[PDB]
Amino acid sequence: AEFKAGSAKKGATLFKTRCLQCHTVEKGGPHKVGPNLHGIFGRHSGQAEGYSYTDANIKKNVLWDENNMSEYLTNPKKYIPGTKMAFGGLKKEKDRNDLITYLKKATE
Ligand code: HEC
Repeated sequence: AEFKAGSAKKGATLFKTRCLQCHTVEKGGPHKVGPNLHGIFGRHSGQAEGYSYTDANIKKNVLWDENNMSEYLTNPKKYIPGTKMAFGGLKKEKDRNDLITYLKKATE
């Protein structure tokens, strides 16, 4: 199914274990391997200030919402062929819902 609100509490733990190694969520957080995700929802892909993306990520030009984020996070490389995000995906729909619920709030 499409996105449905889950548990931000569980999503934060998922973020810590699966994402935090490469990403920050806070405005002005440290620079990492992946782009700062502050403000990601409602922004097009490839637009974080001062980050060097693949051409693939820029050219996809997806306007990130909670539904296409769930599709992307299922399998990043299938959604954006050639992306340099070294992440196979979140297989479980419940995990995607929980993570995205946390991410939507934490990146405000
Ligand atoms: C490093 C080992 C990473 C892990 C673990 C995760 N991400 Fe990532 N992400 C990473 C890179 C290097 C990039 C840039 C990709 C490119 O081709 O240029 C990304 C990109 C994203 C994006 C897109 C951001 C945009 O502005 O378009 C998102 C939304 C994203 N990453 C989210 C994300 C989440 C939620 C993770 C855990 C589940 C995660 N990433 C892991 C590097 C790495």
